[PDB]
Amino acid sequence: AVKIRLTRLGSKRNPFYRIVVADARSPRDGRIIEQIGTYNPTSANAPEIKVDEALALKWLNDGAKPTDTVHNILSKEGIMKKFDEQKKAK
Amino acid sequence: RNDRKVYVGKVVSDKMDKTITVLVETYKTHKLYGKRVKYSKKYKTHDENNSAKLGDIVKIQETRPLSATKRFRLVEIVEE
Amino acid sequence: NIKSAIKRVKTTEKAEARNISQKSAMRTAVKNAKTAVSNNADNKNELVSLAVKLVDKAAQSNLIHSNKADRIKSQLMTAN
RNA sequence: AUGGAGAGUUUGAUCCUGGCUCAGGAUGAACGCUGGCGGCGUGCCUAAUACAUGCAAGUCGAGCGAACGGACGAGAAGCUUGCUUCUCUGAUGUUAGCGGCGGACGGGUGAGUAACACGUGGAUAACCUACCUAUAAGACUGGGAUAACUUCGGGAAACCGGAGCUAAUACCGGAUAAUAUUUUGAACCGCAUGGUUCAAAAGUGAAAGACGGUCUUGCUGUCACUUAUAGAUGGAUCCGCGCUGCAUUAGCUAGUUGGUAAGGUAACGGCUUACCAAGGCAACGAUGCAUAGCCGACCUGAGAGGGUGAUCGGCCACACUGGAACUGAGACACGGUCCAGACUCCUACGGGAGGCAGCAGUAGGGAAUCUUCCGCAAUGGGCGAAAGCCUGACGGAGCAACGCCGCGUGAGUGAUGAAGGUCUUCGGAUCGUAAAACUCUGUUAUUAGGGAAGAACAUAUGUGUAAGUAACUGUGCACAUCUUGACGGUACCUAAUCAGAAAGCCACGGCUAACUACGUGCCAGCAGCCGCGGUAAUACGUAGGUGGCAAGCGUUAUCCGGAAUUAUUGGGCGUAAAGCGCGCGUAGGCGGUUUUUUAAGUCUGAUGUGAAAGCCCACGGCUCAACCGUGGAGGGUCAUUGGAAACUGGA
Ligand SMILES: [Mg+2]
Ligand SMILES: [Mg+2]
Ligand SMILES: [Mg+2]
Ligand SMILES: [Mg+2]
Ligand SMILES: [Mg+2]
Ligand SMILES: [Mg+2]
Ligand SMILES: [Mg+2]
Ligand SMILES: [Mg+2]
Ligand SMILES: [Mg+2]
Ligand SMILES: [Mg+2]
Repeated sequence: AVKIRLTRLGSKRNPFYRIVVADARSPRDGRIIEQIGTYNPTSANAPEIKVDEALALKWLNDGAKPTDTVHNILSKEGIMKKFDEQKKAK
Repeated sequence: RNDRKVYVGKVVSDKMDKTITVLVETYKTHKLYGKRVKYSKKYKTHDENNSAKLGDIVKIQETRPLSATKRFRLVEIVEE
Repeated sequence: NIKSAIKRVKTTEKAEARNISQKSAMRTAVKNAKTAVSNNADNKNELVSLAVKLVDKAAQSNLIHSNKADRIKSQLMTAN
């Protein structure tokens, strides 16, 4: 189905990722529905994470499902709690 | 509601049944020279009552495919 | 070649056999009902209901699409 | 204002016209010579030729029967109490088969396609959509089979047939349940057809369990199941406009154009079929022929333009050739099926087997294009409750100066201008501060130690919290803990030793930077053009010297430039190439003055959109750069909507 996942960029031995909403059948570095953020694993010994809460929450509401690393990111940024809180509150 | 495209042209054929052919004239600027050149397209239109006649200005709106070649209907007759 | 493919061939055949039998039964019913309606037979309603039932069940099995089922049900039920 | 160079060659000389040629940039390049390293890329363009071999699609025991394995541990003493059997229990496990899901993705290729294929902008009151999310309502009651298995039989084989037996979240009946179907009431609404909403009947349509918790003559958690309605996603159709050469291709079409009715499709529709009519298309290029995947982009150019469509991303098409359907949410299906054909292979001659335009690799073709590698550690995908399994996707490694970028092959001092080579006016001049010598350095190299990031996790294990419950287990969420790296002991770092191992290529008459000697003598040869060479060649060949570049330098091929030589920007037609021999005129192009009006062109805004990557600009990260990342800016002949009205158009 619809998935929030990391698309690989950068160069050899220098990964950079864009956090994107994509259909699963889509190729990893191919067609996407929307980009929500970025993730840099190799940056300054601290993962650098940019995410749009408004976009991430809209997609999580509509049934988009994170890959495991993306879930960790949305947890680190606090989006996964917000999703739960609203959903329980609903 | 989203709006379907509407065109105005002169009826150039009324021979077919419940159908009129409308010639819509537009200008195409030459890519290099920049002069506008007159261009015409004949649009096959549905005229249920066979109301329109050759030489009358008509208003046509886009529709679902009504035939092999017919994609438009007659909204009104502007001039006769 | 591939193991799952070799299995898929068998399951297709079994599926095809069940599907063709059910499709035939529905096709007979619709035919029988249509004749009954046209002939104004006393069994018109009973036969039409059998047709609708078999058609409805066929749609759920995905032997036919719902839209076809609706078309067939409608044409029979308009007739009766 | 950021951006624009010319030169040679028609003559005795000249000005002009005019072609030809060159200096530049670019490449998936190839070839010749030569060759140190690193980073980041790129690498069958030709035969959509044929393909040996391995691998590229599985997974699920928490759907199911069955089989294997049989722990823990049951009995007798062979007097062997360490070895024994079936008279048992039989745990963690494992698998062939059934069933579910996946296999329609990912990966490859560009043959076909001149088309709504694609690009851009719209439409669907003519559509469809597994998994995912949300909400609501349910999951009741029965049945008959069949793999595996057992046995028999037929085949060379591939693989079939009979009998018997057996499960399921397999299959089937009935019940109950629709906004679905029919019919009848309304109400409101749009853009023809029509949309929407609310009532009353009629016919008709579902489902399923598994693994756990508990207070266990009944509740319940998770997952699975069914129906209805939305969302999300993906797909389908239609249309405006844009998108290719040839008229020494001018006519084309009969399901053809329209209508009617019916059938058919998710769906509109000649989509199809009867019937009726004679339409439809075409000089605004139909039809035919040739060629071609299209685009984002890419190369060039001051620009306008011109050329192109590798790598990467999007869309399309194809899967030995041709046809067809089946299964399915989705295929008319690369590693599925059926048939026909060609080819290859096996055979007991009866009959069978197969499809690298997946990754490697081989043969062939070619000027020419890589290893039959490692790992699922990362990212992504399938299956599963999950661990996990599968994954030639992908991450890495290998090979190749193929490209781009970076750094080397030493540095300082050095007249004593050594020797030697070359030239010479025999004075000398030049190679040349070059060398040697002396001192210094270690990029690199070598050797020896240390040694990243990339890793997030998932799971499991605690604690808390939220919803729900009688409660619990679970579930969501939050915070802790252990554990996981192919590359790889790689990058990088440190120390020790050593100028030691690390420069070639083309050119030097002019364009065009750089000349002499000798040999040769219209020969041998050179050559992009002007040309050069027939005895004192800065043009041949070699040598010395010099010039231009540098791990490259040259050559060839091809594209843009210069070429204002198709000229919109930006040329011409008395004598240079070029005014039809001349009328009458059709289409088309163009058109006097004023006022009023309109607003199609024009101008000025707003809104949506013109993917990402790229180009450009800025900033940040890699020791720098290349490269990587991020944010802007730009890119329409775009659509929609609001103004202005001089000019063009309309009235
Ligand atoms: Mg082709
Ligand atoms: Mg120019
Ligand atoms: Mg397949
Ligand atoms: Mg294959
Ligand atoms: Mg270099
Ligand atoms: Mg030479
Ligand atoms: Mg030009
Ligand atoms: Mg002349
Ligand atoms: Mg004259
Ligand atoms: Mg862009």
